[PDB]
Formats: sequence, structure tokens, C-alpha cells
Amino acid sequence: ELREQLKELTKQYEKSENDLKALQSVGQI
Amino acid sequence: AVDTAEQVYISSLALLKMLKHGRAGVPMEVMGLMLGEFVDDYTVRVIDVFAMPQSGTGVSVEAVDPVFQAKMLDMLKQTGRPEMVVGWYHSHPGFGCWLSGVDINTQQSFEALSERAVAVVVDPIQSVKGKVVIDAFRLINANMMVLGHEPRQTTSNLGHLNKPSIQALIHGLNRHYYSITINYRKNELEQKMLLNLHKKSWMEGLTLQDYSEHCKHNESVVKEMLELAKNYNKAVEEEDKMTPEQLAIKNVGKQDPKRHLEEHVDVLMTSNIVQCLAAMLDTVVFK
Amino acid sequence: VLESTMVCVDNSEYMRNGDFLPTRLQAQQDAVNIVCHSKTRSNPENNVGLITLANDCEVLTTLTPDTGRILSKLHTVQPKGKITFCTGIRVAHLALKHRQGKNHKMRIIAFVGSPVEDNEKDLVKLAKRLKKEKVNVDIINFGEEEVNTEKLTAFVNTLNGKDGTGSHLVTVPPGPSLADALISSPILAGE
Repeated sequence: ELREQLKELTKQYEKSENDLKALQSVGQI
Repeated sequence: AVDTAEQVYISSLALLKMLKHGRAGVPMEVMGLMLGEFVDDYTVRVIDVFAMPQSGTGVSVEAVDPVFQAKMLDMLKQTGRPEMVVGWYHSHPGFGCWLSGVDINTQQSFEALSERAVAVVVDPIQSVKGKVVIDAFRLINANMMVLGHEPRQTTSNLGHLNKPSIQALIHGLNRHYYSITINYRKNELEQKMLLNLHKKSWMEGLTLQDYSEHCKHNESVVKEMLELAKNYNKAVEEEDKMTPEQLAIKNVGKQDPKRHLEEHVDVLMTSNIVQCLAAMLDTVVFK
Repeated sequence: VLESTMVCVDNSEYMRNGDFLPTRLQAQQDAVNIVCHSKTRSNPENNVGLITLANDCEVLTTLTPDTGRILSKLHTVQPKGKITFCTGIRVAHLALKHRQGKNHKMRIIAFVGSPVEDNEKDLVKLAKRLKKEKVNVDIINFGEEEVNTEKLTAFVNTLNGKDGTGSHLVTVPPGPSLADALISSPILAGE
């Protein structure tokens, strides 16, 4: 299950990193 | 232990590039690196500043291409400036000259690399058509603060530093970072160059202004002068009489006769006199 | 060894010749390919650059450790004009001067199969200049085994002085592609 576990972890990494990047953009007025 | 009289002589080139980059980067806290040199223990010479392609977010910025920077370094060594990194600068458009938390961390890194690195801040928003809002900085050691040591020995009167700004104090000036004195040194070529920049060409130097436009210009100026004379006569009709001393400047917040009269009479002096002189001089010099 | 190698290549109208199989231009292509491969098999950081010798002695590629660009550019060439030399060598020397890697030893190699219309006195003076500038030269001549071989021998002797073995001459008679000579040549045999 090496490939499947790696793929799931990579998907989690992608989503988590995208969320962190998203958290760092204040709004405007 | 570091000295208070430490100076940073920034090349005019470096200053121009810093300011242009920051003014381009408003509001982005745009960032760039500079190559200079540590001549001695009391001086740091800043030669050139080159920006960073990175364009991050409207509140923050980030390094993108360490490869970009390494290649720039190698090539500029090949030709250009064989200096090598001494600090880094970034604009703070409308904040003063203080270092944010991330600023301080970046610095901490810079000093870790080279204990005597430098940070630099510029305010293209504030830098006026004249004096320019810039400053240099180096962190303050928390070890020293806790041990009771002091940032720099001030073996000079070069510690006034022109009244450290209240905003910098607020944001942390002299409690985690301390200002340093900038200076500009020219090896006479850029100096007389700077002189040349404004200088204009003999084309105009002798080019008499057209004369029809000039006649109409005089017509308009004399007309507005007539009207200003009318209102000036009215104003003097009382002036001190009826005692506006209490009124003072607040007699009226508009349309002072005398100031306009003197302004326009001066400008028409300039125009008419110099044009007549140019006419005389040309008539006689082209023969 | 750290080596910065400039290479000049003739493309005179004589290089329209085909005495060397398949033809002179293709023999030059083979020679450049083999030399580039030899240099790559040498210290990889070693850097290379290219010049073509013609009526205006143009330059193709500045210093670079790559060989793909070298060979690619060299392919897009046709023989024209007559070798101007002298100017080509001077340009190549300036090239070696403006090399990023100063540690690299400075080595020029010239494919000069042609008749050389040069004054031997100025050849000797240029030899003096180049030796004092500490750059070693290797010549690969083909064709004019008589017209310029004596001139090039004198030039190489000048460069060598009494011990400057770094200078080298390789004149090849009529025959097959200019590959076997180069591979079994002192310039690459030492390598």
C-alpha cells in the first residue's frame, strides 16, 4: 500500500499547504 | 564592541535604485539586496542595489529565486561590481523607518551569516521632492539587553542622529534595533554629473521665446494687474483704518491684493526683461 | 585541469574544398565534435568558446562548458571569404582574457587549414605578446602543407621559446576525415 498511502499523504499535504497560504491574505476595503 | 560613529556611505546609484524600486513596488513591501563592502570597523560602503523578482502579497513579500540571486552574484563578480552582500533593503511605504517582526527575523538571519550585516528602509511615499525618508538599521542583542550591556559606545557627538523618530521608538527603535547614519560620497564624476543632469542646452539658452505669444502673455498679465490694482485700492481704502489689527490675517481668508501684485509684477519682469536682453544679444552676436 | 579553451575555425572559400572525406567543412565539424567531447571528459567545469575566421573574423559562442550549443551553432556555417587570422587570434585572446574562471588555464586552438597571408615578423611579435600574456596555442592545419607550415612552425617555436611546450602544431596531409589524427595527436594524447 506504499503508493496509495503516499498519494493520500500528498493530497493532504497539498490541501494543507494551500489552506495555510490562503490564511495569509488579508482583505481589502 | 560596535561603535556609534559607524557610518554607511551609500552610492548615489544605490540610492536611486532603492528609491525607484520601492516607488514601483508601492504598496507592496518590495525588497532588494545590495552589494557594498566593510572597509573598516567604522564604515560600510554600499555600492549597488538590485531588486528581487518576487511579487508576493499586499501585506508581505517573500524570496522566490535563490538561484536568481546566486547567478546575479556570480555575474556581477564577472563584470559590474565585484563586491558581495552586506545587507538588504525594503520599502515601507508610509510607515516610517521601523522593522516589523519578519523584518527583524530576516535581519537576525543576515547577522548570523555576517555579524555586521545591515538592513535598510525607505519610504517612497514620504521621501519628498527634496529630503528623502531613508534609514539603516542593525538589530539589538537580547543577550546584551538582559545582561545590562549597551548597544554602542558613543565616542562622538554623532549620536544625536537627528532626533530618533517617535514612530520608530514606538515600533521598537533603540529597544531591538538602532538607527545608523547614512551619507553620500561621490568620486567627483557622478558629482559633476549630477550637476550636469539639470543643465539645459544652448538651443534654448539662445532660443528667444516667440514674440506673438509673448505679446499676448503681456496683455493678459497687464489685465490681471489692472484688476489686482482695483482690489488693492479697495483694500488700502481701509487697511489699518477701521483697525483690522484684531482682524489681522483673519480679515479675509482669500484674495490678498499685494501678494498677487508683487508675484505677477515679478514674473513679468523676468519674462519681458530677459526676452529683451536675448533680443539685443542675438541681434548683435549674429554679426 | 581547469581549462578555458577558445577555438577558432577557418571557413574560407577553400574550405569549400573536399580533400578530406567527406568534405572540409564536415571534417571541421568532426574535429570540433571530438575536441568538445575530449574537453567534456576532462574536468567538466572546463569552459569552451568558438570563433569563425572569415573576412571579418566573427565570434560564434563565448565561453561556456556546454558542447551542444557549440556543435549546433557550428553546424549553421558555410565556407566563405578568406581567413583574416591575426585579428581572429587577437579577438580570441581578448575572449580568453574576459573569462569568468580566472583560475582556468588559457588555451587557444585554431583550425587553420588554408594558405596564411601574414607577415612573419608580426606573427613573431604576436607570439611574444601572447606568451607574455600566458596563453598556450595549438594549431591544426590541413591542406596547405607547404604554403604556411613553415610560418606556423616559426610561430609555434616563438611561442615555445626554449621550453613553452604548451604550444603545439598538428599539420595533417591529404587523407580521410580529420578524426584519427586528432585522437592520436599530442594535443589530446597528453590529455
